[PDB]
Amino acid sequence: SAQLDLNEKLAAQRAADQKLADNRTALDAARARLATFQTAVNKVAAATYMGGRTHGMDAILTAESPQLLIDRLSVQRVMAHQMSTQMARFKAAGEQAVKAEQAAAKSAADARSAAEQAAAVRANLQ
Amino acid sequence: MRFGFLLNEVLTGFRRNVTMTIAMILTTAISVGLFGGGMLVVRLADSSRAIYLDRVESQVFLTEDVSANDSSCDTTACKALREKIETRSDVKAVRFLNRQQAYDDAIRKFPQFKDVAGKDSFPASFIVKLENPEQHKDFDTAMKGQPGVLDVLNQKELIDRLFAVLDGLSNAAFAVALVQAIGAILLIANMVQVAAYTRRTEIGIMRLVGASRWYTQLPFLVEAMLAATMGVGIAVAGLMVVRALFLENALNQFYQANLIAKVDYADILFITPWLLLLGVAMSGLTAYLTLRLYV
Amino acid sequence: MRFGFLLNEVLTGFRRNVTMTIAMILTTAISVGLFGGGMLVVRLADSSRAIYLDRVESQVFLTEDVSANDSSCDTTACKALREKIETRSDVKAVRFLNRQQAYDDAIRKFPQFKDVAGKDSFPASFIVKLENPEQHKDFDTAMKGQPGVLDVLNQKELIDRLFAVLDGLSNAAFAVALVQAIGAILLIANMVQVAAYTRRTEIGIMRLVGASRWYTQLPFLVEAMLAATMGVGIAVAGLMVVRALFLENALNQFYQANLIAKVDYADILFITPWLLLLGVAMSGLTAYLTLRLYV
Amino acid sequence: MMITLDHVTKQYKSSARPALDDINVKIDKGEFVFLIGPSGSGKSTFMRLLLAAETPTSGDVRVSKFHVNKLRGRHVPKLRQVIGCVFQDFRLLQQKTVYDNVAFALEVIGKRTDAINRVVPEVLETVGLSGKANRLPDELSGGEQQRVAIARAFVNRPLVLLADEPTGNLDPETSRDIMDLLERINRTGTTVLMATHDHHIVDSMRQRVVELSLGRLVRDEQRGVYG
Amino acid sequence: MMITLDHVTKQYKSSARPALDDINVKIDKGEFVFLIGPSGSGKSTFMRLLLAAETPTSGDVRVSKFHVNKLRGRHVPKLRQVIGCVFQDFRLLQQKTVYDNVAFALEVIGKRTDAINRVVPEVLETVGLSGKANRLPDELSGGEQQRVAIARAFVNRPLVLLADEPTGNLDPETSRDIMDLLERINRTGTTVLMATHDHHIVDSMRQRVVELSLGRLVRDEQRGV
Ligand SMILES: Nc1ncnc2c1ncn2[C@@H]1O[C@H](COP(=O)(O)OP(=O)(O)O)[C@@H](O)[C@H]1O
Ligand SMILES: Nc1ncnc2c1ncn2[C@@H]1O[C@H](COP(=O)(O)OP(=O)(O)O)[C@@H](O)[C@H]1O
Repeated sequence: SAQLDLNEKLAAQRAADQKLADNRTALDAARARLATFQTAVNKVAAATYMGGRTHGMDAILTAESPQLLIDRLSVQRVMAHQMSTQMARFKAAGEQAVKAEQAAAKSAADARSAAEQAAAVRANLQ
Repeated sequence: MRFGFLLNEVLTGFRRNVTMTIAMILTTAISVGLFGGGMLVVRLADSSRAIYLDRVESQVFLTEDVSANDSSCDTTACKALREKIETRSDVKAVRFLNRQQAYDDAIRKFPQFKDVAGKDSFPASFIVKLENPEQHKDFDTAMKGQPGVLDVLNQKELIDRLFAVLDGLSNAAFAVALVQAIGAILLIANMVQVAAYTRRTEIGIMRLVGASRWYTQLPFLVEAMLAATMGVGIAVAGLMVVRALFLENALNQFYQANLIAKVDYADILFITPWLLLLGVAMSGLTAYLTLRLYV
Repeated sequence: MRFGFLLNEVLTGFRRNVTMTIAMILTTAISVGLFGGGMLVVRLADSSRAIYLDRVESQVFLTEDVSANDSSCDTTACKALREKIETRSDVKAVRFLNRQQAYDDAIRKFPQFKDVAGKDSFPASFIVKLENPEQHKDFDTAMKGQPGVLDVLNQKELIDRLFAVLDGLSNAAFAVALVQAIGAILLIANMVQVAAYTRRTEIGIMRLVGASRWYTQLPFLVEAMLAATMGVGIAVAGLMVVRALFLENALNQFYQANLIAKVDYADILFITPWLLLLGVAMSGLTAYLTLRLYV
Repeated sequence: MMITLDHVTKQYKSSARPALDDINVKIDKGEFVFLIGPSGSGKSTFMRLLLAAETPTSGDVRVSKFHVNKLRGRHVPKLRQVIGCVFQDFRLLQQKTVYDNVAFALEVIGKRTDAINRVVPEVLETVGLSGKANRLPDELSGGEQQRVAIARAFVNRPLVLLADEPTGNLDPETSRDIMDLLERINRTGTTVLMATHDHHIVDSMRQRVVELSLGRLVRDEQRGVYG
Repeated sequence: MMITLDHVTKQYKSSARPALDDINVKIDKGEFVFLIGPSGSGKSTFMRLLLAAETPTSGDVRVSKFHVNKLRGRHVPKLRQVIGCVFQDFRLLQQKTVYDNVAFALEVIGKRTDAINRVVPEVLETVGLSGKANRLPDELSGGEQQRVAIARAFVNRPLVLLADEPTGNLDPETSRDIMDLLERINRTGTTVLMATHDHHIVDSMRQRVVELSLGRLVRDEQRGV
């Protein structure tokens, strides 16, 4: 009876433990992704330094050939588009440090709640 | 007729109105010179486009999902662009530049950016060679926001707003000339009344002697057109001296940068048969209308 | 005496002739507008001198580890790099500018430097002057983009071309403002001549009644002053009219493009009392000199 | 048909007395008719009526060789060659001398150069004050400025050679010769007239004296005197 | 008390008459002095000389107040207020009325306006131009413009009032109608100078006669015709 009321929930307990364990090995992906991303956004102010002088409007302060100044603006306006989308690409990784990372702590708290619940109910046998 | 008599009283009219004629003959030069400078700068504006009008290209920039995934072209979305863009009236040949290829093109164009400059710098380039530069309106209004193409923003029509700042002042010179034009017709139309007080002692005899109406106002009529001809004659010299004094260094520095088609004496003197007839027309028509109403 | 019985005849004086009295206002407005255009481009040069650098200037950067740290130059490496720059005789006005005193002057000269300026805003710069523009090519060769001393910038030798454009157009504006001023001063010089010609009936009466010699020319002076105010009242509006006509292609887009420093209506409006005072002064003096030698 | 005027009417700004009425007066060559009308009333209307300068609102006006009540584009100077009037003032050109001043009316019609110089030694001696032919109009006295003013109207021999108030600011003890040279023009064969308030003087000749008081003719004597 | 000039010449070009080579005239209080002769004697130049718009190259000029031969320009119009004269075209503003044209001088010299507008009908009701003087003088006849011409010289208190070119293009009957108005203003005490050019006037008045012959006195007897 009360001894027999054990094995119906060891499967669920092992499932909860493995769902904690693989998510502990899945939470590292977001911090590895930001560890790949943050180096390209930290000293980009030094990347536009050394007299960058190109901003996508004129491209006329230096000139050697008319053909060679076409891509000084035709690529730089796409660069303006990419630095407009760069903030969105940065926030799409920054939201992962705000959203869907407390689920592991919530699962740990739920596992502790299930552990104390299993300790509470088991007084019928013990 | 007696055309030989007409040359002796014009000097009398000049000497009797020495402190009067000089301001209007000086300002009609500036009035026609504003229009001449505006025509010169619009000719320079649409002649400076010829340094790239012979070499007008275009492009297609495709969405990063099929550029960051593959370096070369091995996807059906890229293979669709081989045929769906080539079915156009203004295509010569398509070229598929990779993200690496166009990235190295941008690097050897200008060593700019370090962290972001790489594979994720910008998507791959599908360069489309344009047939005619005059049909760019159908080019940039024929293709719109479509799946596979993030933008149909051009790359070779884009010098036009860079000289729109020159166009604006070019049309502003025309606007200034047309604003001063109303005063110009006023200052040539009041000449028949501000000079009639000087010649009061001689005008009264033609009203009863039998002189023809076609010959009475002709000494009054000839003064305005000779004034306008010498005004455009001193105005073209004013354009010469402002070109040779205050328009040489910047012109040479931009011609060494070959962004302009350059002007000289012959280019400015090319327009001058039109402006001389325009000036003598706006002199003669106004001087002919003001004599009947004033006198 | 009281101006109430003096204001009632001048409006009739403008009422008798209207085909001549209206022409002067637009001409004086054009003269004042081009002179104020010269004043505003001089003030634009003065403002652009702050954001850009002058013609005796050639700055230099330092090595990345030296510039990214070492705020106090008491150490060996900062003095070594300073002496490396100061090997040549071109050093004249180097300034102790590093990090904390280098953020504020550099965020204003370029807008995108303020983006992500929280981390690694600006390293040490140590901006230095120059005395020989023809002889610093070897200095830029030694201080080139080789590893060590980083890339430099030189605001001359086909770089300061906009300055060479603006001062030349400023001098051209000065010349055309001078010839408009000459035309203006002669037309309001013979203003009183044609006014006394059209009002010659009462002049001998005023000489007959024995009134004071100061009070005889007072209606002509107040017509000159009100004509000057009518000229400047549309001269201060035509600048806004041509701004709203042909400045919307650019407006404030040169601020992000870093071509000009600032543009605003108050900078043009800062010059208005000086130009109106000089306009009424020139009107009054040519009233007085013309009335002195005519009656 | 020679010169006949009648029924002239030109009222300006609703004038109560415009001094133009239905006077069906007839003028003739030979006897010269002089108007003795009141001052400030109507004496300037005769020249502008006869030279088609002030066209009346009513009444057909006829002249000897043309039409006055109707004009066209090119007929407006057609009468003006064969007629001539001299005003009170001199209006001479100070830029030229007296010899060149009388030739100023010769080139304004379009005369050929063969007869331009062929008439100036033929008409200058007909004038009583022939002069030295080099006199400045400003330097010459006020006695001779009016004879040179009527000499220039004489050079073409016009059919009408009237003159309103020929004296001006001239004393009558010297103006008698100027008055007495007019009958040379009268017996040349043309028509002359003068309108001047010059009573007790013109009655010696006892010529045709008329008067227009308020648009009404009060005297039409062919050889009478002042009324 | 003695207002005259002597040996005063201008000599524009001399020639026929160097203005006035020798003059010995005398003007008394209420004196009616004729001036006739030939046309070229230089009458209007002498008329301008008394109002001092012509520069006296010789002699000194003074009319009863002070010597105006060498006076500064601010004191030049300080003598001209008591001087009146008339002309041919009358210098009339056609836009102004009859009362406006005479009150224009009063309001332009500059006085107390309440003492100006009240005295306009006080002295305007002497000539025949009083009555219907609010209308424009263009539609009026030829006999009343001289009233407006002499009114602006009548409104002040004159001493050196003068009458040059008095009749012009005006009838003898209207002249006899205007001599009496021109003479009744002389009964106050202010003299006037008669500067006509007709011999039909000298028998009619029989007053002081001065005649000039090209700068020289043609006739001067100051009595009778
Ligand atoms: N078209 C017109 N407009 C205005 N006034 C006119 C016109 N025609 C005639 N008159 C008037 O008629 C009058 C004729 O007077 P008149 O006896 O000729 O004067 P005067 O003796 O000065 O020549 C003039 O005073 C003139 O003002
Ligand atoms: N500014 C001058 N220049 C030359 N001559 C002058 C000048 N002013 C006046 N005269 C001479 O003086 C004379 C003055 O004549 P005047 O008596 O005024 O004639 P009237 O009495 O008919 O007006 C004129 O004949 C003229 O030649």
